[PDB]
Amino acid sequence: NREDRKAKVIEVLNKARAMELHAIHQYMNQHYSLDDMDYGELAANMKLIAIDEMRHAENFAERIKELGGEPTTQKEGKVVTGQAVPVIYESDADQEDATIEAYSQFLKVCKEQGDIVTARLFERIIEEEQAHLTYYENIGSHIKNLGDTYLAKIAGTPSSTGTASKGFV
Amino acid sequence: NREDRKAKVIEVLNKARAMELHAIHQYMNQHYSLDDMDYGELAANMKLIAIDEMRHAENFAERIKELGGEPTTQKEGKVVTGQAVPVIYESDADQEDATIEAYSQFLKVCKEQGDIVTARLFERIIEEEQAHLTYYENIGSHIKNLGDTYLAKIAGTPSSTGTASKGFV
Ligand code: FEC
Ligand code: FEC
Ligand SMILES: [Fe+3]
Ligand SMILES: [Fe+3]
Ligand SMILES: [Fe+3]
Ligand SMILES: [Fe+3]
Repeated sequence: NREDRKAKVIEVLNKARAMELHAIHQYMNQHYSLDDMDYGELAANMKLIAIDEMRHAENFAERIKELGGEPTTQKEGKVVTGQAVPVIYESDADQEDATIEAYSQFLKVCKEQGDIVTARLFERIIEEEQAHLTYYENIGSHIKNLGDTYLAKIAGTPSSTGTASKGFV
Repeated sequence: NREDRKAKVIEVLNKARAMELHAIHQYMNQHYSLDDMDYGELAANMKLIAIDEMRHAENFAERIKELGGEPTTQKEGKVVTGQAVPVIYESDADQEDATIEAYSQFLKVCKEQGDIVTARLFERIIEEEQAHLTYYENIGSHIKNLGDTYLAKIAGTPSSTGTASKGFV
């Protein structure tokens, strides 16, 4: 039934959205650590990736509203704090790869429920996740192979992500 | 699948409701004829049964709303007019028996859809439909076995169904 179809898509959309809220908090917590450690270029790209996750959360929420549902406000799982730099990139690569696997299953549900608009949304966001995955794998590999030589290059670099973002005040 | 289940129950509820809307118009059409004939007692009971059907239509509508549906406004089947007195009871008896058969089917769907509240609503209404059936069966029999001897007894009796209907004005 139509209603049936909508409910099942809203469910995978809220599951995905919950994963995005987790990622925002997880990535920003690592950003606070990298910034504190004064590894500016690393801190900056971590925050830019977090902002892509914010955009995903928002796109998911907007489609949930188009389908008449209520966007979840709760993140999936727990944020790991106090990770060492190698652990940050290893676990973030792991998480990105798991997110792509999950969204790929959610997409198939969309296809089964005859929801082309939502499946296209998953497809576009999955391609962004792949860009995130490649990034994290590359940094992990530099840290693996080069160690402190690589740290020494990032030490003291600019941490700016650009102009402060649009706000009300 | 909550939405499949609500949708399948709402479908038999709207089906039963359209059988009630037809019944209301069918029995009141016969009431106007009986009243015109001045067979008071028969006219009064025919309107009282119509009012019972109004209450069934309403109960079906309210449950449909609880389940998030839209109560139908269309009646099932055609109203037959100018029915003679023997045909009124014979046809009302047949229609009540057909309704009990239909609703026992609808009850079945409710139970299959795990809708206990709606199943109980049908069981309760089915027992009222049996009261109507018995009534029509008895009148048809008297008319068939005693003919005009029984009608002379009904002639000129009061047709009042009680105090005037609560209204806005
Ligand atoms: C959408 C959305 C969500 C999800 C909320 C939801 O419930 O769906 C959302 C969630 C969050 C959450 C948590 C945090 C808090 C992170 C933390 O401290 O753990 C959180 C934090 C930040 N957001 Fe965020 N967001 N977000 C935008 C949209 C969304 N954001 C847009 C747009 C911009 C654009 C800013 C700009 O262009 O200047 C933006 C920028 C930031 C900055 C950057 C500040 C700066 O450099 O000035 C920080 C920090
Ligand atoms: C419920 C409901 C429906 C279905 C509406 C829907 O679309 O769901 C509904 C539908 C109809 C329809 C047609 C008719 C018109 C019949 C015709 O003329 O063919 C129709 C006709 C009558 N209704 Fe009716 N109904 N109905 C109530 C509930 C419902 N009624 C309740 C309650 C009372 C309570 C009256 C009282 O207590 O004084 C009540 C009374 C009457 C009287 C009584 C007049 C009198 O003696 O003053 C007549 C005639
Ligand atoms: Fe994402
Ligand atoms: Fe990502
Ligand atoms: Fe009825
Ligand atoms: Fe009936």
